[PDB]
Amino acid sequence: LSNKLTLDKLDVKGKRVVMRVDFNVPMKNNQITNNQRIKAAVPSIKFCLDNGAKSVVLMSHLGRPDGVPMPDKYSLEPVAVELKSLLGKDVLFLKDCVGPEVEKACANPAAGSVILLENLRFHVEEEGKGKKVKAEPAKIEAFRASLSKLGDVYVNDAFGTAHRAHSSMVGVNLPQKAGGFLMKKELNYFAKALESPERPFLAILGGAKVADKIQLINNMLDKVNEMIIGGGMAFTFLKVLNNMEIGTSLFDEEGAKIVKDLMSKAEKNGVKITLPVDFVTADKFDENAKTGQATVASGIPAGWMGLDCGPESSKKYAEAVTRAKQIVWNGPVGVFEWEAFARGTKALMDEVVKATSRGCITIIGGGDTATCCAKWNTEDKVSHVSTGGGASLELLEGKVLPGVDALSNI
Ligand SMILES: Nc1ncnc2c1ncn2[C@H]1O[C@@H](COP(=O)(O)OP(=O)(O)O)[C@H](O)[C@@H]1O
Ligand code: ALF
Ligand SMILES: [Cl-]
Ligand SMILES: [Mg+2]
Repeated sequence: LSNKLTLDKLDVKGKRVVMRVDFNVPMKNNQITNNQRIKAAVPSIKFCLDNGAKSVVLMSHLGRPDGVPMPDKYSLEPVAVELKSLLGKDVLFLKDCVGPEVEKACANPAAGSVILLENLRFHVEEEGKGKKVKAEPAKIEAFRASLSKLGDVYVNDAFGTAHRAHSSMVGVNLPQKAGGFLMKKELNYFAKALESPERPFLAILGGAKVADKIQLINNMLDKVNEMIIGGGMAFTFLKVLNNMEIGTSLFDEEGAKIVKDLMSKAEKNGVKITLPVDFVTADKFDENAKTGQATVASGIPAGWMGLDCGPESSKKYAEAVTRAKQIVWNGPVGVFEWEAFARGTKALMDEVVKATSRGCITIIGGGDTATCCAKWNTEDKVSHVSTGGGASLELLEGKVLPGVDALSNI
């Protein structure tokens, strides 16, 4: 960011600031379970308001609505309520992000107005592909032109979304496009932590986003010495390598095609892969599912999903943590939100905290994965908790993030 415009250098007095933030907070029963991401944007929002901004217009995605409006399930209205108490100022929530009324509402606001727009991904044009459909070029441009109308200057503080070349992150057309203080803070910490990692350097890759994150491993394999592939990531690997019965467990069809290549590469680079060997199983995807056990040998019965690892998996995971002097962890190794399926991420968290206390550099990142830290009160018991998960895995790969690359130059 050493040659991008940042917010400390952007005169905002009398200007309308349009700001990309990652307010993609975890939700349950329609309430926010962790305001980490909203809090982390506050310093940039306060700075703008403290420095004479006419308005701050805030925009984000929440979830993966895939280009269909879904106020029911993926509305940002709750974030607007939480943002009020953290700023101690009112937030005008708007029920759309583009179009004549959003434009009217943001055209010339009272001085100091903060406005939050609705979920960008209710419009196919943010990503723009969705549902199955490709966005139309003319309409992407139109959607991008609408968003650009809402401020005089642009700030991108959406670190957690920086890996995404979506319309709101890279397509806003204003003379001045500044990185915010959170983007700044996360990029510096990682440029430090990734410069000369302590070794063995372990990556711990779990979660639910298999299609996307399975595609990151190839470049990661050039950087790390060990890799835990757990959570929802494990089942593509285990079907291919062990012909394991997997049931309704998460599976990536594309990912499975390259699994043999990534294992060949892991070997060629001396990167030790630790995959799970037992499981807690579910009869459906529900907190109060009937539950069971399987090993890789037994397989998982048709009709059932693996939603946590078992105790023998926890033991292997612990051994990898014990050998590490640096850890980057994105993705829980089970569905930690539900207690029937939380023991394995809780045990792995326990290892990671014990590892930190004897000098291991521990870095946990992501919306859901940082919520592990909140839930077990380990936020100050590891080295760094980042608002980015995927964004951080893409910095580990050695990429310039598209949301950083689209910023103005000095
Ligand atoms: N089979 C499964 N299905 C759903 N979630 C699973 C899972 N296995 C583990 N998880 C856990 O993964 C969590 C999603 O994590 P992600 O968004 O991929 O990574 P990030 O938020 O960047 O750190 C989800 O909440 C569940 O607890
Ligand atoms: F859900 Al992520 F980084 F993939 F927070
Ligand atoms: Cl995905
Ligand atoms: Mg997540």
